[PDB]
Order: sequence, then C-alpha cells, then structure tokens
Amino acid sequence: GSHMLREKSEKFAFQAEVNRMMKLIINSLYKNKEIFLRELISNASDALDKIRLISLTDENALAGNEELTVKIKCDKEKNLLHVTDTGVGMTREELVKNLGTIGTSEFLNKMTESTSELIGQFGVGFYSAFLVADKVIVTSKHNNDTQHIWESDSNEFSVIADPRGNTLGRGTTITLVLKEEASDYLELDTIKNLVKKYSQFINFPIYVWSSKTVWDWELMN
Ligand SMILES: NCCNC(=O)[C@H]1O[C@@H](n2cnc3c(N)ncnc32)[C@H](O)[C@@H]1O
Repeated sequence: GSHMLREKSEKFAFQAEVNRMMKLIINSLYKNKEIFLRELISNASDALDKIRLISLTDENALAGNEELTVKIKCDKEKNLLHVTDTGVGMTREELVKNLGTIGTSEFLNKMTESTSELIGQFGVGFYSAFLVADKVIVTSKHNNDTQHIWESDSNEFSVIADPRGNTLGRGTTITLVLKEEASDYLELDTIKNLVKKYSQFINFPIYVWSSKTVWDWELMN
C-alpha cells in the first residue's frame, strides 16, 4: 500500500479564491488577532448543533461519543493550542472540500471595498487561525469515515488517515502551532479570559484544561 505516498495523492493545492480570502483575512484583522478563538469556538458550536439535529432522527448518532462539549487545551512545552469539540465531525472528502474550497465574489469585493463581523457571517472564520499560527492541523472523526488528519501552512494542504486510529470517537480537534509572537495564547489566564468572553452565548459547555497543583477541566460558561 505504498501507491499513496509514492504518488503524493494526499497533497492538495488551495482553490485560488481561498488563497485570496486568507490574505484578506490576515491583512485586515492584524490588529484584532484574538478573534481567531471566537471563530473556532463558533465553528465548534455549529458542529455540535448539527450532530444534535442528526441525533433527533438517527438513534445511533451519538454512539461514538455521548457528550456534546468543547474542550480547550494549552500545551506550552509543545507550543500548541487545542480546541476539541464532539460534533458531527468531517469525512476525508469534507476535509478536502470544506477547508480547501469555497456570494464568494460579493464577499471578496465586500471585504476589499470591522470585518470581524463579516468573516463570521460568510462562514470563513476558520482561516483566521492563520493570524496566530504557522500551521493549522485538523483531526476529525465523522460517523461515516475513519479518523483523518488535514494539515497546512497555508501554501498547500494534505490529508491523511490518522495512523493513531479512532481516538476522537466523533468530533474535531483544531491544533494550532502558534507563531513565536503568539506565545501569549499558551497562557491559561489569557485563554480563559478569551474563552469566557466568546463562549458566553454558546449553548454547549466549554472547558479549559486548567490547574488549581492539579489539572482538570474547568467550566467557562
Ligand atoms: N468556507 C470556510 C471554510 N469552511 C469551513 O469552515 C467549513 O468546514 C466545516 N467545519 C469547520 N470547522 C468545523 C468543525 N470544528 N467541526 C465540524 N466541521 C467544521 C464546516 O462545513 C464549515 O462551514
């Protein structure tokens, strides 16, 4: 089963529109970077709504994970920020299509001609992660596929089957390899303050892995 790596069938290029959207997002929000977290939490909330809706009609929708939560983890020694939800998750096909492609023109023009509000409205808050990260990694497990990993440094992206297997049960983990100057988002206090402000209106429970020295999930909303 070497055909896949010898052919680079896991490597993809972004759609032109997306490259343009990413720059726009990064160019205008440079003064309001913290916004990225709200957008990831916002996306997490939407995925949780979806599985919840699916659970209404499909009895075995929550089989892979009964809880509906958003958990945030700061890994200082590894320079990573993790935002995990137990929502509907994404299939390999969706990882490629939903994150790699995309009133696109009206927005491309609207953005050019505070955009923190529009970005959310247009459903492209995902890319704001690149304001604070050199690499964004999406690990996701959907009910209809095996766990896969999507990764990108913004110049291309690849998707692979997670060799770790189904560790999520169901859901998605957004992993940010934070830029050297975005180290402050590794600080609990900072994260907690941001999460507490951007979670106040999320209907699902959001936690932050914090210390009191023992560690444990701490409810934020
Ligand atoms: N067009 C902007 C980029 N595309 C997305 O953000 C889409 O990817 C999917 N997505 C993003 N974050 C997600 C997440 N955390 N869980 C499940 N699906 C997610 C949704 O379809 C979302 O609209």
